[PDB]
Amino acid sequence: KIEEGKLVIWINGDKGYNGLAEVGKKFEKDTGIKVTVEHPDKLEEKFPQVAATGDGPDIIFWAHDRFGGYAQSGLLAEITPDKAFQDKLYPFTWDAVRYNGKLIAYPIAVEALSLIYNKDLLPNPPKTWEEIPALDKELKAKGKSALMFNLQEPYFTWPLIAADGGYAFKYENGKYDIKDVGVDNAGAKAGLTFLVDLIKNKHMNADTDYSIAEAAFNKGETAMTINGPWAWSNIDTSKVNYGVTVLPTFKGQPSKPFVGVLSAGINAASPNKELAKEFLENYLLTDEGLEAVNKDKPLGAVALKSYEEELAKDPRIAATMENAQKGEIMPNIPQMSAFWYAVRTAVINAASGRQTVDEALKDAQTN
Amino acid sequence: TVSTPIKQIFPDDAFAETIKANLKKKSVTDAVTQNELNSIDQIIANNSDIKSVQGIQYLPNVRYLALGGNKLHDISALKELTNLTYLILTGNQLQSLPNGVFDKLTNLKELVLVENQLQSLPDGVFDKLTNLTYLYLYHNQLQSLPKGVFDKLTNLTRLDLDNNQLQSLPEGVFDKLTQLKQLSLNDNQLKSVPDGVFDRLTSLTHIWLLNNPWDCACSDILYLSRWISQHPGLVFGYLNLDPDSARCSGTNTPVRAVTEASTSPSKC
Amino acid sequence: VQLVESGGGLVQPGGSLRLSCAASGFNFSSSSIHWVRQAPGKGLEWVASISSSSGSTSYADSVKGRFTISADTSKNTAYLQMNSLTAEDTAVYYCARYGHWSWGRWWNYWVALDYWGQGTLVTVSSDIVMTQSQKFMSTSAGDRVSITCKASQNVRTAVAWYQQKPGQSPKALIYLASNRHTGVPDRFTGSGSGTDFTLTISNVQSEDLADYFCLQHWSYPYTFGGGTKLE
Amino acid sequence: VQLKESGPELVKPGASVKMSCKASGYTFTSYVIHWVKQRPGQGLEWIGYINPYNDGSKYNEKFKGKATLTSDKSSSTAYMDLSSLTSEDSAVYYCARYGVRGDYYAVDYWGQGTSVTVSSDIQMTQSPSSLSASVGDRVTITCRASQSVSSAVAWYQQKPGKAPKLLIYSASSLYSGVPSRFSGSRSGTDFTLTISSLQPEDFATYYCQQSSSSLITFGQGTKVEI
Repeated sequence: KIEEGKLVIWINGDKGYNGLAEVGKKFEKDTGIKVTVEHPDKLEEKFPQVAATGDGPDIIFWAHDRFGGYAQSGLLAEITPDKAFQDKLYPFTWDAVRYNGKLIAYPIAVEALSLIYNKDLLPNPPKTWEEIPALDKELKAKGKSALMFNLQEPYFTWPLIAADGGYAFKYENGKYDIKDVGVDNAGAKAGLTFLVDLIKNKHMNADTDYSIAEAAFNKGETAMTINGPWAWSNIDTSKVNYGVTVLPTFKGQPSKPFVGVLSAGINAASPNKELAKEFLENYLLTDEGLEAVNKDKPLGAVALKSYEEELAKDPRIAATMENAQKGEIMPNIPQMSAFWYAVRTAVINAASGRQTVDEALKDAQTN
Repeated sequence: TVSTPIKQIFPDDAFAETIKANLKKKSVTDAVTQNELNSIDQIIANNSDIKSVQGIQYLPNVRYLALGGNKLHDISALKELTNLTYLILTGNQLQSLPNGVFDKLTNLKELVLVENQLQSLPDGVFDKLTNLTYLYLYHNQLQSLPKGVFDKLTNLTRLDLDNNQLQSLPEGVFDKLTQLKQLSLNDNQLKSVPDGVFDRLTSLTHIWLLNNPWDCACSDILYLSRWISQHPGLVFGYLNLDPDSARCSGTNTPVRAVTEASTSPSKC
Repeated sequence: VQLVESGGGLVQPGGSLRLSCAASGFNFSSSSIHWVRQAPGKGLEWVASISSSSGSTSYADSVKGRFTISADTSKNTAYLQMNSLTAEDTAVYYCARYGHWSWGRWWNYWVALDYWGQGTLVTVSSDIVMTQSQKFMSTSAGDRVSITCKASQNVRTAVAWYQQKPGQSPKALIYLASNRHTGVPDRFTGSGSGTDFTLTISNVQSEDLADYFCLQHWSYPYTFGGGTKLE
Repeated sequence: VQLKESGPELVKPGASVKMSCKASGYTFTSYVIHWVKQRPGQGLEWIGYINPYNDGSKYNEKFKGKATLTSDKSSSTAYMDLSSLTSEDSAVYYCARYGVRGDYYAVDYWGQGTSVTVSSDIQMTQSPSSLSASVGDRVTITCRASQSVSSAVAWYQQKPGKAPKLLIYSASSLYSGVPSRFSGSRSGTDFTLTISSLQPEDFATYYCQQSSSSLITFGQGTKVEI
């Protein structure tokens, strides 16, 4: 299990784990508590399974949407920051970590999907999605592609799904309405249909994932990709002269991604709870703290009032937030777990030719 | 011969309508010579919602003007109505009297200013109304009074100051009446009347003092007490003679029951 | 695209009033609706907000408990019920859509009230002025000072002066233009009648350093002066 | 003789306060008890008067929806209930008499005073309050938030007698339809509205608004004159 006197932290493999361990050893050199940062695969699914047997990490990092399902089964400890440390973060971000009147996690930064485009190849990016099958043929006279991005994860295909009026659950009368699911409306049916057409007209490939989408933009094989601020560091290195701008509109409506806040939650079963709140409150959510993380892999719009101002100048954060402002923030209801599973199966089945669009979404609504 | 339609003399439609009612007329744009204006001896426009009496300057014979429950602001047109005998201005929201509006109306016998939001009287308003018999000032918001405000109304026999906010009467304010038979002071804010204010009202038969916050702990009340004791057949209330209606304040005991040793001048 | 308000007008202090804002031209069920009022004189003040879907409500502290915002998604109208109104509520009330982030939480972080209603006027109605031509004085013991206080209208000899030194309730120095309230030295004298009044103090002494103001009690409302603090 | 006011209060906004004034030394029921407000910093303000005999009451029309005046002739006390509280009601309150003696009208004695404090923000400061730059000129309006906000600011234009239209959202982005010459920019906590050229329809008032945390707050306004 986990010993006391040690913090075991889990954070997803695309974030800046190396810089978080840097902060961990800062914690070591003056409290004596060893900190181990690990980035296990499918982190978000292993945690409910190992925590209910007793153990796993102390601290888990993820978007805020899965922390609802966690707190509902009581895997998370209720956090008690005083109203003066709450003021060090935007009074915005504390809503995304509040499940059932209680606070269950610390907000670290706000993530949002943006359009990343090769400035050396596509100086004026497309304002709409409509013009990409036409932009593609113009870049098939070079051998280039037009656009590539993770189709394995519905997180990335949803800004086009929810574009023309698609949605997860209807937020009506204080609650998210669990039985009102908008994965069949005219908009989602027309959003995924346009995604399908791009594949069978061979402007993308249904088999593309994260590891060939970024692995094609960093070598200049593709003009555009859709990714979050964590990919900037790898792109910064490759010295591909790129820009970060607002997503293309789809049939007038702007692309509406789902927004998550990177949040740190504390295992309810940890013997090291106060140690874990010292690390987060005193060391991580600080200037010298987040700067360590942000330099490994950028976090987006950080929730710390303080360090946000210093990154303001960044035209890349603006595109992140300007694109978050279109489309709403992720519900955290326990059903998000089964929501994403229902959507990646309807996207995959329709990207692949197994069911058409109408057939793929009608399945997903049967909960 | 100036054939002048009514609605030019009197800009107020409702007011011109009382004229059309006063002369036995058929329409309201009819012509009216000065001759028929001078047939108007009385204008009862009681309860008829009139804003300005502008134009009543040219009715030389109004001996009886009663304008009640109206919206009057400006009665300055009334100071040239010398032949005014009875003036009754009730229910109107006029906050003040012009200095010298009544100066000219030397034939006034009865003046009823009632239910306006009067807070003060001018220093000498009544000074020329020497033939005044009945003066009714009740339901105004008066708090103090001018000195000798009544010193000229030597023929007065009925004075009604009831239901105001009179906090104190000026010294000898009543010294020059000598003919008053009825004086009302009920429903006011008097703590105490001046030493000997009623000493010269040698024609007085009815007086009302009830519903005042008389201050029977101060030694100034002594005068009122020894007066009620002397003249009990003079003090009235609602039913009949009640000389116990002049109650103390906070004890509700009769004023005429206050003894010298039961107060102290150190208080007031 | 438009937002039509209604229900403004004349209301007695303490009374109530219901403003309506009829919406059409946008998805109204996925927008927030905000009320922003503007005094005849001052800037825009945000009053209350609502998300047409979550029913979520928020208010500015200056109306909390007196105002109740609501909305009817089927009739596309939002209403602002305004009870127990004060005179300082008199203002033009505007109604404005947010749209965007609303229909989750964050429904009231970060607005851009793109579209506005034409506004509607609310008037809550059912005065003498004393000017103290000098807020600060300067003097030293065996002193000379005179403090002036001039009315905007004719208060007829009915004005009083008050000595207020810090941490204390005002002393009452002079009543009715010229009378030394009992216990006040011969050193203080009050002067004047009509529009124009003075308080003169002679040998000024260390215990005379305090803030003096005037009060007219002729007409209503009773009104004070600005205060004059002595050096 | 003396008037004794209840002890100090501290209430949250929107809640209730009723304070007391216990008369002693004269005949309470025969003399009126005025009430006066005094905010730290500015002059006195008269509230009402309620005479403990009827007891009727005039209020100053600024207060008539708040202040309620009552009295109990039995216990020689006058009361004042102020609801619902906002933070502008943070003040010292007084009661004082109105004593008369035929020709002596005063307020006489004031109570020691009841202190009231009310609380549990973002202040947008524009520069300048009013400018005056000509057609064609480059106007720059700066607006500085007190507390740290993100790129959350918006800029509105308000021609006299019409509802504000929106120009800039999120601190730098031009709203739909808005002309080219308008622009927004952010340097930490001050936000700059700049119009590159200036056309004759720009001569109106300009508000900035912060929403990082709802309570929503606007600027005092910048007026652009011809």
